[PDB]
Amino acid sequence: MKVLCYGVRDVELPIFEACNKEFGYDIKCVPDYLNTKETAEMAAGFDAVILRGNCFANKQNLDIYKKLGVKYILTRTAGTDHIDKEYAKELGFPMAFVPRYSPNAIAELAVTQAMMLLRHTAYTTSRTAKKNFKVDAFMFSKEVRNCTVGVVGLGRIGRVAAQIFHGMGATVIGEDVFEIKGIEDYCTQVSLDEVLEKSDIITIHAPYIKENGAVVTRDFLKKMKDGAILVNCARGQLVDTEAVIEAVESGKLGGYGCDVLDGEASVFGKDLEGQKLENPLFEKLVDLYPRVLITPHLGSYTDEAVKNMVEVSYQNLKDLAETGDCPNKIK
Repeated sequence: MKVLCYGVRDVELPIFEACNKEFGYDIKCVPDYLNTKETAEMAAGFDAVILRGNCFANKQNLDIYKKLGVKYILTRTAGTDHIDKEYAKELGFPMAFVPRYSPNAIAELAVTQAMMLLRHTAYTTSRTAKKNFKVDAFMFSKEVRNCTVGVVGLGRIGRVAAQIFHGMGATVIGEDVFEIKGIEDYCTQVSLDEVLEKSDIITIHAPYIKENGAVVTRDFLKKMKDGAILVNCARGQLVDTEAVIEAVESGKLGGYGCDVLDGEASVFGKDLEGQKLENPLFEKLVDLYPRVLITPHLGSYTDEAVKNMVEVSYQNLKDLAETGDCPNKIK
């Protein structure tokens, strides 16, 4: 079984190899993502591809895969919007994804951003890096053990974020569209309005539902505590970026941390130092550092998460090859 793996970072190579010990696949890893015709043509000779984010399995590239006789299309991700699933089905491609991997990978990043803001360590160290060791009023901080933390979205990631903040001593509350059972030892489930009213820190872990639109709107922000912290390591489209910028400029938000942005593909992964950013919202967000912190979608960039993503993907391929089916088959 010959498997082409796209978007393979050199740091990921040992994981692809180690996880392959129990599978024996004939793997090839390339750094290229799936975009141009020529990236799709790289799959000549291969039985399966393992895509990741930003690997566009669109009509053009799926037609090329069919012509080339690719049998299985996998993505090592929880997200599948980069694949045109309806067209893939029309062409008969069996596909699989990775709905579940390290929730702590994302949750710890959310927590670390939140603390960098709550305890003003990004602000402080941005200053000391420049030999400014002065102490100012903005630097004065709360303790997270004396805070209420609000989790918006109590899925797998959200629950782990709540557990972690609870373990640091916070009082945690949270909101979800459904009744979330078994969280009572670490989180009280309440209304969104109660989360907004009471939270010193808010972290977003809800799914993006296109018909709902952004969850973090002007009206969401308006109900928050002045000086509260907001963190979005979920999805860019959950927040109205402009509205957040305005809440940071007004002081409604003490700080904003994000690992994702609405339109992030224009900047993430690129070194644009010295350039005017094409999206003026992104230019503003960068200018607001260190009261806005941006990480380029690293929430799943841990050793455990990547191991999980690669190992589930290998298992998914084996399931598909042996049975035509898999627990994570894209529906």
